[PDB]
Amino acid sequence: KMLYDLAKKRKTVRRFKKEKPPLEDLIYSLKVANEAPSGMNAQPWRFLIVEDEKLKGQIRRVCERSEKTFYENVRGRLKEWLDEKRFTWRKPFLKEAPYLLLVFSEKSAPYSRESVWLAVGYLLLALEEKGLGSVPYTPPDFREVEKLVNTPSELRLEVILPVGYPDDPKPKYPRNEVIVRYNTF
Amino acid sequence: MLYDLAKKRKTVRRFKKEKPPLEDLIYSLKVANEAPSGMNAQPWRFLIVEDEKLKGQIRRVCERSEKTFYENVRGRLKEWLDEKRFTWRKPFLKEAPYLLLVFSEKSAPYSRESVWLAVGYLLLALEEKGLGSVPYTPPDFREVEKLVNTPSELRLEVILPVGYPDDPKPKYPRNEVIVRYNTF
Ligand SMILES: Cc1cc2nc3c(=O)[nH]c(=O)nc-3n(C[C@H](O)[C@H](O)[C@H](O)COP(=O)(O)O)c2cc1C
Ligand SMILES: Cc1cc2nc3c(=O)[nH]c(=O)nc-3n(C[C@H](O)[C@H](O)[C@H](O)COP(=O)(O)O)c2cc1C
Ligand SMILES: N[C@@H](Cc1ccc(O)cc1)C(=O)O
Ligand SMILES: N[C@@H](Cc1ccc(O)cc1)C(=O)O
Ligand SMILES: [Cl-]
Ligand SMILES: [Cl-]
Ligand SMILES: [Cl-]
Ligand SMILES: [Cl-]
Ligand SMILES: [Cl-]
Ligand SMILES: [Cl-]
Repeated sequence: KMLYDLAKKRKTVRRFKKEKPPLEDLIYSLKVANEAPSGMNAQPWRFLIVEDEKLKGQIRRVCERSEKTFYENVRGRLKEWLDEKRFTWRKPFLKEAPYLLLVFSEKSAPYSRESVWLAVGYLLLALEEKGLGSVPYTPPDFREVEKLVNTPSELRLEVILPVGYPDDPKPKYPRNEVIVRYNTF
Repeated sequence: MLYDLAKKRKTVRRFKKEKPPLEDLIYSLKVANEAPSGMNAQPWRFLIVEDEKLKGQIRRVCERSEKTFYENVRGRLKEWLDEKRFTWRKPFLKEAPYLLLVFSEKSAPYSRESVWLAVGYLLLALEEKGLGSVPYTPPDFREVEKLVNTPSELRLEVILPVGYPDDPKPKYPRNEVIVRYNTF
């Protein structure tokens, strides 16, 4: 009934069915995202929809390689969190998802990154509305993925959003109570 | 429908005098708090500024910085601000009943990306609740941070004046999304 319910229900999806959602469902989510505010109304988001299996595999293996090295080297709170949740460098969802939605920011636009991540928040809620799942996937290095898809120098790959029908995704992680202070710290 | 909420939402830089109930802001923060974040760090922190003197200080600090910004701005930037009739004046920093300051946890991985994602949620929630907002980014964050005794571990991301809308200014255009497939 409420946006809160939609936001509450929405959780990471890293398990996907093979079945291809209608393009319109994914395009819907871009149309919602595109209504978002942005610095100087530049609308600095650009979308690349990757579906080609060979290309998905190339992207998967580049990310996995990058991740494997990262997993050898990560420390601190991130390592502790990844270890406890038994994450590894393997990223099968980059092949299994029917879409990889690559989201780029226009580097030259003011507050381009802030604006695109804001729009991604819109986008994720829209996907949830359509019964699609995703995960903001951010490999350690984006340069090689950018090269794989011939990214122009003007654009920065922000995130890989695998999108598909969820396949019994694991439960939402907890949320701490929101932390609100008044007037000053 | 979510598209309707997103499509209708526009910037609000002019607010009614009446103060909305705090519940509606808190609702919006609870929505934001449901957003994903890198390693589920939930790296957002919120400061609600209501005190009139403090809002005034924030307003004055930002305006002084904007004055300098506007003295010097040129090119594309200048043309857009001119055509939209922006000036260094930011009266809504004083006149909005609430300034919602959004901070990111500097040390949290993916903190900036996560907080701005959550700001997306937040803005939709404010719209749902019938409130207006503008993501105001001051030219000098540090001066504002000091005004509210920001701890060194936090980074101010954005000032969101929040109130009942009183802004007739129409939403600016949105170009149709043009997608690409597989490669550029
Ligand atoms: C990251 C970001 C920073 C912004 N900074 C400012 C700002 O400093 N001053 C301002 O008046 N509006 C600011 N805005 C609001 C934009 O100008 C506004 O979102 C854009 O004009 C589109 O407005 P509309 O949704 O009503 O079409 C900012 C928006 C974003 C997303
Ligand atoms: C900026 C950002 C980057 C993320 N990067 C990754 C990632 O690289 N790999 C991954 O599996 N999940 C990634 N996530 C998903 C988070 O792990 C997830 O949002 C968090 O665990 C909360 O999940 P939940 O909403 O299901 O509770 C990312 C999320 C955000 C916001
Ligand atoms: N921060 C400046 C410039 C600005 C305005 C609107 C924007 O979307 C971005 C930047 C102002 O408020 O006037
Ligand atoms: N990118 C790495 C590490 C990571 C995992 C989850 C996150 O939320 C953030 C980072 C992975 O996908 O395994
Ligand atoms: Cl997620
Ligand atoms: Cl415009
Ligand atoms: Cl950049
Ligand atoms: Cl899952
Ligand atoms: Cl806005
Ligand atoms: Cl957790």
